[PDB]
Amino acid sequence: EKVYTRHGVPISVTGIAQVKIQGQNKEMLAAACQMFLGKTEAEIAHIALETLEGHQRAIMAHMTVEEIYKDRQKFSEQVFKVASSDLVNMGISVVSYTLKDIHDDQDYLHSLGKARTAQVQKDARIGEAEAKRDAGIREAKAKQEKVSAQYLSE
Amino acid sequence: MFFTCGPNEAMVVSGFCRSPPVMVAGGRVFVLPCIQQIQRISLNTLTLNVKSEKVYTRHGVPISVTGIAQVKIQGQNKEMLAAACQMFLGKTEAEIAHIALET
Amino acid sequence: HDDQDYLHSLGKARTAQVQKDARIGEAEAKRDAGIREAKAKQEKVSAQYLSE
Amino acid sequence: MGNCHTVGPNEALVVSGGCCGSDYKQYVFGGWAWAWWCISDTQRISLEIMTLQPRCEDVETAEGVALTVTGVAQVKIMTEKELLAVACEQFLGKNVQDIKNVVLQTLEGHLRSILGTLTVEQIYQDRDQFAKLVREVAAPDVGRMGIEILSFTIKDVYDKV
Amino acid sequence: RCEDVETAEGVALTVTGVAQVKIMTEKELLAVACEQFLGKNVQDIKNVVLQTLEGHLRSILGTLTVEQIYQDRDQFAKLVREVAAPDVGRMGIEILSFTIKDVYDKVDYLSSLGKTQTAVVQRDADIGVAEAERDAGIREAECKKEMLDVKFMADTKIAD
Amino acid sequence: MGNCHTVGPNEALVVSGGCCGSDYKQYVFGGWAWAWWCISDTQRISLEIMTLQPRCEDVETAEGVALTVTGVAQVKIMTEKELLAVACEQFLGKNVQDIKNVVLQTL
Repeated sequence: EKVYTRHGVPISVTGIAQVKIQGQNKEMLAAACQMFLGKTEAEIAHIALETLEGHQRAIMAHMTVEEIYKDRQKFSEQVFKVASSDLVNMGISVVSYTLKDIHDDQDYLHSLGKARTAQVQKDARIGEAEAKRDAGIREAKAKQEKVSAQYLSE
Repeated sequence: MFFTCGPNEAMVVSGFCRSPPVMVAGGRVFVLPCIQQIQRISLNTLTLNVKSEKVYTRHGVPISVTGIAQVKIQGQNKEMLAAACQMFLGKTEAEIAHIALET
Repeated sequence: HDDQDYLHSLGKARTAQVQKDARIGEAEAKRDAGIREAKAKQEKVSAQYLSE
Repeated sequence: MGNCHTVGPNEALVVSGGCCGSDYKQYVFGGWAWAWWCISDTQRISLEIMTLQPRCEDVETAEGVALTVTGVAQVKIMTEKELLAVACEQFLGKNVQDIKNVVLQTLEGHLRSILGTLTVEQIYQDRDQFAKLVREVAAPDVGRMGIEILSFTIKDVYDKV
Repeated sequence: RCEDVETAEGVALTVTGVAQVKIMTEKELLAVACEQFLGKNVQDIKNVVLQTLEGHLRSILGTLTVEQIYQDRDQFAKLVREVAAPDVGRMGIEILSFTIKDVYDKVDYLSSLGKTQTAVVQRDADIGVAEAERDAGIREAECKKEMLDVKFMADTKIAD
Repeated sequence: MGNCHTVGPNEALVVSGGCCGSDYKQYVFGGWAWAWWCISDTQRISLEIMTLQPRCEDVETAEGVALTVTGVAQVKIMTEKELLAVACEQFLGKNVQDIKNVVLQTL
């Protein structure tokens, strides 16, 4: 919540992670058993949650928002690499990390969105102008012929 | 004892030393009471009211479009039926209709 | 802790030094937006009067 | 206590137990198995399709136009050989709501990410190719936890602008 | 969580951190660990380590500038390790991980820093919308002109 | 329990059962058949005509003129050889309302 990017703009960013204890590795499991015995699931989740939040909020200033929503694959891969290294050091391997939502309370991204909406609304209006001119030209012409014939009959 | 079935349901059961899949729909199977487990799939055709509301076309104009589909589980194909039995056992008709409806 | 406000001014110096940059960026953005906004306004009015 | 149990093709029976202390894990779907009083563990994995309703709110594409895109994806636990070792060592016996919630959040993130990857004109015209690319990008990661992606697409699209 | 702490340039920040600490399992260091602390309870470990790492974190935070804690704070944690391992390890406590949870300011440093580009995207958006409106207006005026010319020609024939 | 059942020409009797485990399905309309306690299944298919009232509301032709056209169609389950395999494996024993509703929407 309210984390600064490498431009300094604050954006509310939510992330989702799937973390598991890789019991296949004997060394990593033996390391993990030295502290994870006797700890409930809630605390186990909570401690790694704070650690991964630290890693994410630290890497926030590496990649800019323009990078995060556009170039997300490299961002996610680097986040996974660094977090997985420092957490395997602690003993938990992250299966997969993702970014849930990005929110801006400063209206930073709304204008960037609105630019393209204007750029398409100009086309929306140009089509209507085409249709209206094309309809009116021949409607007026047909009106002209019918009135001319009516007066000829009169 | 043998359990007869019609041609609108697939009788697939696990007994003793029957590791390969068994595709039975319209036959009988000798079933031990305390060894085998019985599960059923209904093959009857169900109609789907595929409804689309406020969907854009290739011009972008939104039109409300309703579709109707008749979907059935082709039990004649052994491979397809064996694939379907891996997830459709234990699912009610309503959910079976609903998932394919969304798809 | 300082109750004499000795260190607060030393802190505030750098805050001013960064706020000048904060204002310079806004001035850049406003001038760059206004120049071409006014120019586009000019072209549309010129074309409208040409049609009139 | 229970001995000589078998399961139907819909669910996979998982047993693991060291007869002489060596790691012997057997995972068989719709087959035959036996387990004694305390030789192994008798558990089953429901391989039924899990329903997905991915609904992303206030998500923006490359050009930045905000959309509220709802999707549908078909997910089922696979039946491979080495991947089912991961599947058995991975999740159970957490219940079906746990599968659906976990897959919902992870595919929510992945769907929003790929939606940002392409532009709104592409999701307008060619969204079958959008789903084909969703497969290409989601198979490498959603398959890691043993979950297959039978189908993928978007349910409805709504805009405020 | 350090309150009202200032960096080299003196900008006041209220920086909250998170650190991973565990008693080590070495050979000679566990002699110190056993002769050192127990049997004081877990609250005692957490309080003692909390105050000592509070002091150490505030000290190192003062050591570097706010621009560094802004841009490169992974290196900040790497230096926290380099400076805290020599002393936090003396009482047998290891440092598995270290970083800062959140940063808050009363003299709005970071919010001021975001001002530089929070308007650049607004600049581009305004330019784009202005250009789009210009194009729409010009071509719509052209359409209106053509339709009026034809309508007036038809009306002239009607008048005749 | 019931043995040696026969049905009239209006309805087709369908039986299926594996005497030695092999798939033997017999579908006979208005004929003779026998079934033991659990050798096969005794079911009948009503081959009567189903009434249809197709009524389309607000439907438009090629030129686009909107019409509300109501129709009538005559539908009956066929009595072919290979198609009745599909007929028997397809629908029953859903009742007559099910035939009429399904055929109503599709037509």
